[PDB]
Amino acid sequence: ARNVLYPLYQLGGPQLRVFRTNFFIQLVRPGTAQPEDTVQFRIPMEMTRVDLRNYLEQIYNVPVAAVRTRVQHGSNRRRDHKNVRIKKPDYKVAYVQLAHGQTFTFPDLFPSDLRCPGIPSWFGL
Amino acid sequence: AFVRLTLPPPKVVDRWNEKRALFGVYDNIGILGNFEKHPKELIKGPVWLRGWRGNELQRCVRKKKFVGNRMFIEDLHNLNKRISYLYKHFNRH
Amino acid sequence: PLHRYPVHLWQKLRLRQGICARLPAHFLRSLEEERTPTPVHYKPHGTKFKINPKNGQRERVEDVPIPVHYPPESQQGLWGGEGLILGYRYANNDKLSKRVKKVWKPQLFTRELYSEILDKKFTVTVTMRTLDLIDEAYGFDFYILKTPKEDLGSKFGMDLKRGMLLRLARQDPHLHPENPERRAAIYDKYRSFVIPEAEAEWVGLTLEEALEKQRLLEEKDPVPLFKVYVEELVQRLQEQVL
Amino acid sequence: PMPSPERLEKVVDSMDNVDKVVQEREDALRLLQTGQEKPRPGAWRRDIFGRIVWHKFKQWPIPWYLNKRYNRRRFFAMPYVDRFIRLRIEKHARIEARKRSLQKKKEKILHAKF
Amino acid sequence: YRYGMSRPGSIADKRKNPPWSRRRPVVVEPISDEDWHLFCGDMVEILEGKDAGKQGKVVQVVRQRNWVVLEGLNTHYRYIGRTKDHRGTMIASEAPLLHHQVKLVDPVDRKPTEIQWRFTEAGERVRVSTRSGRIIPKPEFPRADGIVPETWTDGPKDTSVEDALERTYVPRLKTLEEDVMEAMGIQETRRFKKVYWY
RNA sequence: AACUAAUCCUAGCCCUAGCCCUACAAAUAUAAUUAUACUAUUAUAUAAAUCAAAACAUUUAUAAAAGUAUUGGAGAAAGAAAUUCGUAAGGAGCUAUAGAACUAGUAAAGGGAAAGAUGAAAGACUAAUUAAAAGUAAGAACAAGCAAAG
RNA sequence: UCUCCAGGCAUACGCGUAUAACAACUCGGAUAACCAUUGUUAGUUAAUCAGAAUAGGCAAUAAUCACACUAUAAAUCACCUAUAACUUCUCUGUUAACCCAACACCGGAAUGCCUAAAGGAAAGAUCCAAAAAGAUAAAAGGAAAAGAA
RNA sequence: AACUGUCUCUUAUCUUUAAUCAGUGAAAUUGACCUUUCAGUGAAGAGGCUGAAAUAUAAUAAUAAGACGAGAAGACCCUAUGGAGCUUA
Repeated sequence: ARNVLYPLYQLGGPQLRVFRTNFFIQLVRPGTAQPEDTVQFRIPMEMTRVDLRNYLEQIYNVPVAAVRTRVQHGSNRRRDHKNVRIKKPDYKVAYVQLAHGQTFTFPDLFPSDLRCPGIPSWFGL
Repeated sequence: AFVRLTLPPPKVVDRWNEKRALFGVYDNIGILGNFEKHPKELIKGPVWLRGWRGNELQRCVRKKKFVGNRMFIEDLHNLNKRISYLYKHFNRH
Repeated sequence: PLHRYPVHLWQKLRLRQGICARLPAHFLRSLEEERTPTPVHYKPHGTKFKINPKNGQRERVEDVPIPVHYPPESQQGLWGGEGLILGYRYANNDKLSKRVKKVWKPQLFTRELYSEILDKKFTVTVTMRTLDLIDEAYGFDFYILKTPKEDLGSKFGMDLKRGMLLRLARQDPHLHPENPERRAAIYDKYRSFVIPEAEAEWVGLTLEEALEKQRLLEEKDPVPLFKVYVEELVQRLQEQVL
Repeated sequence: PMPSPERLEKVVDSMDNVDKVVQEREDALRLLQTGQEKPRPGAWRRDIFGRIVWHKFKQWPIPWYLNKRYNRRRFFAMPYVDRFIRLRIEKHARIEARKRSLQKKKEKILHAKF
Repeated sequence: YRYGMSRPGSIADKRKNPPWSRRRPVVVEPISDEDWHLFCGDMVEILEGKDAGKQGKVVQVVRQRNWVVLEGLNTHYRYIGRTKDHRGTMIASEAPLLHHQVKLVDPVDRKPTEIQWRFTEAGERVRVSTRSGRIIPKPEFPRADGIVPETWTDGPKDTSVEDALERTYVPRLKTLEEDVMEAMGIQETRRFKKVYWY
């Protein structure tokens, strides 16, 4: 869950449970060359890789072997008509390697007469 | 310079409207009203100059007295500085 | 634009509105009333008439009070109306002499006074004038109680007055502990200043303290709407039974 | 292009509607048991600029009195803010005066147009 | 920003009202929600215009400009499909009509009768003709998406009609989080220690 | 009928009147905007001078009586009273070099801009209007000369 | 492929998408080509690289291959005794020909490695003017070699 | 002192510049000018006045020796029964 307050933990405190998840993730075709078992995901910047591991394992029942995550800086060079810099939203790219020997491949989404010119053909005259 | 390339629309004005028609009425209130109410009493406008006239310095000084307590702090300081210039110009030149 | 009320009336409006209105009437009267402190360093004109310059005729007179500075240390002490006079002096008391920047200092002291009501001796900053007033007051406790705030010129003294007034008001056994017979004599001796407990609490309280105190008095924990609906439901059901 | 983009909007509307319904049930029970209109403790506090703003209380492992940093945080207005308060009142009056000027110019064209 | 026939925010609207445009604003007489009586699908008679006196059904209403658009009326001619290979085909293009340029039509008698707004027994506001008083019912307009609700057939991920209408909530003193625990049997015995909120 | 250009009317302002007032999440004073401990925590002096006294030094304002008496390097100036008296939206303003600096406080204290123009409809192919500034072109020049005059 | 040139590569600091592909050829490069410009899309993957308990008791002798050897310029928490806690891998940085000098500046810019295996092109074309600037060469002479006062 | 193209005494080649083609494109400046020579006049003084003389139009390419060149409040020194400021015991 993002943009929400999480309880502070003290010794002996309750285990943290998120009953409803506000994290929304997008599976993206690998821009770079990656192993087939590896899967790329665009995820909220506040999500941890453990959260993704728990997220995939619990919500989607997907076995995960390894996870690698990177933060892509959003370009701020672009400027509007007022010369005010426009910042691309920063997104986090997560490389997830499947377990159990599973492999992944991105699906193929989106698989007048010439002799008489100047007189309109309408004229019979 | 250059001038407009289009003519403005014609305008018609009524000279017998109530305001123009009744302009000046009751101006003889004092003479015809037994002088109970002076025509100066009929003046409506800024408080400090109702029935009163004076030079710019006098008008400014009277304005300060009438609404000095009800004026803004920034305006009061500006008025004080403006009064200084007016006082020197009239009273020393 | 122009404010309908002058700036000085803004303070009056604030006092007349909000929690200020909700303040106790007795305390509000004490704050609203102003009593002039007893003159010490200047005397008002003995005669009410003098010669007007422009007309050269006898005219009514006005009084110019001398500026006297009372430092906050006086509010932490018990000064008998004495104060620091800050200004300019003409040397040798002749206008023809030089003007010298002068700060006039009344002789200040720290002394101990015994309070029968509080059964304790308090060491406090005091002036010789206060000591004479205490003797004239027939006791230190009398001076604190008898003297008004302005003449007393002491926040601590007013605070002492607050404690003394409350002690008298409640007939608290704290006075002269282990001596109930002696306690009654002190209360009888200072019976004149016995007042309602509510008034005594607010005597000498500062404006910021009074506002916070009133806020603390009126602050109340949020009502659980379950309880509110229970009371409302019972009332309607009880009315229905009728 | 994304096929049937309205699908995403419909789901978000469904998801948003779910949250308010769940929040409504939580809000109703919270009010009954405690009477609090806000899930998180809070109060109105004065900042150093003299404004009155709702301050949401934060849970700490230590108390405020032993939390020197919390005491270091300023919830009090300085004496000089009185001038700013007068300016704020004057600024509000100026805005209303400018608003009337804005209306007057609009009125002129109404006469010109009609 | 001058409102035009082009929908606000469209490419035509952006060209119509570019960021730097400061044209002399066009003043439109404000009309209250109660005052306004023209709605899409309403049969109205054009008081003045190209097709003045021809009754038509409203299809678009730009209330900001007090404009009512009648399909196939107030029509000028433009070319569709203009290209290099072909000159193009002439088509009908409608122009906006101001509110004063149209009037509502009494159903029984086809005339431009002035109307006054009045409530009914159900409480729904209905226009009543000032003369020959009669109720002009609100016209029926098809859904913008073109979907007739009943005719619609559930596609993938679409709950059946009965499922949506079913009510399963039982009033109880438990939140969703608490109720979820009971159904799935989540139990937590650990307790947070005292926290000083401030 | 020529290129460069030019054209326009509202963006709004200004002064009085009236009116006082009492109306997302997340993060933050730590290093503000850093999701939880550290380290206790905090504004404000006569208003002055400039200035006037042609310098400069005491000094220099900021309803009638009356700018009078008094006060003052008696000079620049300052200046009472007594005693009478006191009921209660508009513009012979501005219209893009004007009017608020403003379309805008936008593009270290602090400083602080530039500009826009069709029509009823652009779900009518975006409007016209002008021998109209200087600058140029159409159309370089022809012994002799403040360039014009007779 | 040929002719020729010879400070190259990492990190720090700074910059913040200037990175790359595609599409454009108007503006930006102090002119073009070509892009560093314009638009679109992609990118930088970390348990290992980098950044983000307490109370007492008690410590003489530099280094220099530390030995000898001397010296003066004077240069070295630990560990014990108790108390307390009791099973952990997330978060963040990672691109680039990049930064400070108004600039694709000529200089400014910390450290390690290494000196070509790394890194590069002086020639917009034509002509072979004079004059001017730099460099090389001198028949005979030698201020009209580097020594003295 | 020698040494050498520094010079007696200059020459030659290479590079830069130079010249031509194409692309791009400033700055100080600017009353208007149909912008001559000689003698005179004048304030040291004339393309423009007086009197002589010369003169198709338009373009194009070269050089800085002298007029002890034109000049400024540049440079330099000294003065005051001149001012004003400063230090005081």
